[PDB]
Amino acid sequence: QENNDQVWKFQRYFLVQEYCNRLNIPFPFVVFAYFYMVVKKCFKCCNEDNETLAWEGVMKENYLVKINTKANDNSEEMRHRFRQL
Amino acid sequence: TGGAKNFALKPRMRKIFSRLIYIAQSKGAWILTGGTHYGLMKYIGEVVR
Amino acid sequence: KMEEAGDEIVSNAISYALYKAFSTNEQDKDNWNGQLKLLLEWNQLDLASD
Amino acid sequence: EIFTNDRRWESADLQEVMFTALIKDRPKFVRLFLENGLNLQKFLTNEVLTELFSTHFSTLVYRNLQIAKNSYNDALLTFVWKLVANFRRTRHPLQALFIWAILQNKKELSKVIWEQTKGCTLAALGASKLLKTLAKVKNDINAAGESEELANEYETRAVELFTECYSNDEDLAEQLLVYSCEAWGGSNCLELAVEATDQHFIAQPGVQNFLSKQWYGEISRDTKNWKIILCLFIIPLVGCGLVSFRKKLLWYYVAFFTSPFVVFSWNVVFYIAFLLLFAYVLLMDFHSVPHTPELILYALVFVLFCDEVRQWYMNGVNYFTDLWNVMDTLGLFYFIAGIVFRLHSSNKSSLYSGRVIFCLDYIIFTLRLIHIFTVSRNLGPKIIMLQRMLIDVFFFLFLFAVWMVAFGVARQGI
Amino acid sequence: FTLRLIHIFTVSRNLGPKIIMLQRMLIDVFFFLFLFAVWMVAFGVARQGILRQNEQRWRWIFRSVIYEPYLAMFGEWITIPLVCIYMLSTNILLVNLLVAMFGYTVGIV
Amino acid sequence: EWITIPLVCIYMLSTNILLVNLLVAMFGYTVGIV
Amino acid sequence: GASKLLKTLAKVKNDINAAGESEELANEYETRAVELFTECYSNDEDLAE
Ligand SMILES: CC(C)CCC[C@@H](C)[C@H]1CC[C@H]2[C@@H]3CC=C4C[C@@H](OC(=O)CCC(=O)O)CC[C@]4(C)[C@H]3CC[C@]12C
Ligand SMILES: CC(C)CCC[C@@H](C)[C@H]1CC[C@H]2[C@@H]3CC=C4C[C@@H](OC(=O)CCC(=O)O)CC[C@]4(C)[C@H]3CC[C@]12C
Ligand SMILES: CC(C)CCC[C@@H](C)[C@H]1CC[C@H]2[C@@H]3CC=C4C[C@@H](OC(=O)CCC(=O)O)CC[C@]4(C)[C@H]3CC[C@]12C
Repeated sequence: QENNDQVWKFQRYFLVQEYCNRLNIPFPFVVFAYFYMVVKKCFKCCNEDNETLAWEGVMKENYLVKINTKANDNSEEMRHRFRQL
Repeated sequence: TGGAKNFALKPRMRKIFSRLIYIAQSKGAWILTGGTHYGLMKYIGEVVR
Repeated sequence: KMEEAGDEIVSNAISYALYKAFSTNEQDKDNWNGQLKLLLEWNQLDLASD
Repeated sequence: EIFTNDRRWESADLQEVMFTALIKDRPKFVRLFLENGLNLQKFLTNEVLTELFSTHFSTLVYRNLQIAKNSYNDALLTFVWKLVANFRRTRHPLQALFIWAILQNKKELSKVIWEQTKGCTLAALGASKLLKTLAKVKNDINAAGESEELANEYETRAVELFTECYSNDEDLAEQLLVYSCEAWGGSNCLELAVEATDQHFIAQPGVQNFLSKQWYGEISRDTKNWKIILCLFIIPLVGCGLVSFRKKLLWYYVAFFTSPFVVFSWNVVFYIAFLLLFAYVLLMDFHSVPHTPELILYALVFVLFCDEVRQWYMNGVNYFTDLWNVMDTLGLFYFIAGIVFRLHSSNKSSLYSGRVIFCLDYIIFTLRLIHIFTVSRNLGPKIIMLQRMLIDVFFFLFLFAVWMVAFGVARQGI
Repeated sequence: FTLRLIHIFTVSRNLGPKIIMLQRMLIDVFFFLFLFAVWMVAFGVARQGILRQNEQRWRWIFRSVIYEPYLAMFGEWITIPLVCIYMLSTNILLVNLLVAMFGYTVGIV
Repeated sequence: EWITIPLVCIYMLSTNILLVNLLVAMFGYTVGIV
Repeated sequence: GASKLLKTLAKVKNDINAAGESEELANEYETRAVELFTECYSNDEDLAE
């Protein structure tokens, strides 16, 4: 009962990605593409990324801060104040 | 702050300074510091970046 | 204060300090409009109510 | 006491203390040192990493990894085994240290290293994959279960990070999702998650939205299906602006026809037309000499055979795992029998037999079309059930067959 | 008209918690039925080619290719592949029917 | 002559109704069970 | 009416963030209206109808 939602989404992913990986040329002319690839298969055979990684690290820092404060905010008792008193 | 070259990166201080930088960004304020690479100003520069 | 460790504390302290500075100095709360605007800008509900 | 402002720290000669704490599995002390001290990138060196991998690596884990390679070899597992062998004898020392921590199951140390890692989500997915494939190996249940639990924890952590990032930004998050490998594992985050079968990561609103957008391509999403189909049937009309676009007439038409949705619709329509032509030819054909429509049917069959060969090349032996792909290939080869039989003008028995081969192959082509229809309609929560149910049914059918024979045997004797 | 009366009866009796299931189930069934139809034609087509090789009439061909299998149901080496394809088609139709039977259960929350 | 097509259509319709009635009768209790 | 408007806006999907936030707000408003109407119905019968 718990895992039904994710399993079918996983299956939908697998089918959609598998079909998308295939060429998207109209079927009647698809052959042409293959022929072209064959040439490439025979004739040929014979900063920004750092910025994105830094942004991802910033989001990681935010997530770490959030998870760290979640544990502190979970407690509904302020034992520090009682100890100070 | 952080006159000594050694600065403690405590979670409380880091969170406080991040909140301060966020507040400054919200109002578009001017942050005046010393500009030295070593110390608390390094944390300020990293948070600005 | 050391005890205060919750979120959104720097803004509250800065707003309180600015309000204290504006209270005694200048017009000395001569016009309520200016103090109300200053307090509204930083969203300090408790001081505004009190 | 020791860490204080008064006691100024050079933070350059602390390498030995970090090494001792690291080897003795002291995660809190490692975090404290990293809070204010050296740089993990600078400290790491080839000699230190080699010593860590050689002297202090437990033999039990090495044997488990060798068994994993021998039995459950994978694209990432072979790479990690090569890395381990190289170090035992774009450097990415952080990734190597993270893998070293993971293999010995140092949860807190691995967490700290991941926090310090430049690329986190990809590293988390790779860790999940490696831990799951190690858990598949079963020499002792304790480690096999602990590794699986750690893999699940890392997978859910990556899921949380990625969903938070997706909430933050849209285009940058999508761009990062498909970031090319930096020699970490030779694959991106998406394929790495696919191999490890991370249901939670794939079962995410952002990933599903990205997949839908890709499945539409450059054509506007949520433009409604009936408009798309009407434009497909009336090609000039899409130039009139009936169908919007995500973001020049030649570009518009090329994008419209390159969308995999429109491609699939066109393929289905063309298959229906081919089946209709097959039906027409079946009842209208001259034994002595075939006509042009028969040659057109032959050309279309050749195109289908080329597509089948492409599918074979792309998929491999796993292609034949599904019974329906096997049936399609068998029918395509079966059609060649009728083609050969038609090659003989004389031997009217052979001509009739070949006609019967074509006649029977038409039915299996119809069944293939029926299967594509059934899959298309049930592409939702029911889909898994369907496929599972399907296989079960076939077994029973097979069982039924192996009973009939016996009965027939007995009947014969009677 | 009798079928319409039957439908009003069925709706009247099941106007309760089951109603949604009913309607959902109903549509599923029809699809399978439609599917079944689009199979018969093909079979009939093949059957025609097997039996009435010589036929050159539009209307006669149309009738024989459409409603010969329905009449049949109402009433050398081929055997092995024929039974194999029969098993395959029966598999498809049976799984379609069974899916239609449990269609609503998975979606129910 | 022409009866065959409408006859089979109505046969399909009636079979649909009867089959859905039977199937509903089969799962009738499941939904109501608490 | 707010529930209707927010739901029909959520049907539109240009960015998932707003599309989901609007749907959540619509659900919250719908349940608030449900609570108000059931309380009112408990209060009076004919006037509520
Ligand atoms: C006599 C002939 C010309 C009528 C057929 C007209 C076409 C418009 C029909 C034939 C096959 C149909 C398609 C079969 C499969 C799909 C994909 C389907 O979407 C999916 O791929 C999966 C999700 C889902 O819709 O359930 C939406 C309808 C579509 C285009 C169907 C709608 C219209 C199509 C292309
Ligand atoms: C030896 C020759 C003459 C018989 C060939 C006919 C086949 C159709 C029979 C032979 C062995 C049978 C199979 C033996 C094992 C299995 C796997 C079984 O499913 C599973 O056990 C788990 C598979 C999964 O879920 O991944 C379903 C039936 C199948 C294909 C059986 C169904 C029909 C098979 C392929
Ligand atoms: C082209 C001519 C010769 C065939 C006309 C016979 C119809 C009875 C066929 C043609 C298209 C078929 C439909 C294609 C799509 C659908 C929707 C499908 O249900 C859904 O996909 C979701 C609908 C919903 O739940 O609201 C059920 C079958 C139905 C009506 C199919 C069943 C039977 C239909 C109407």
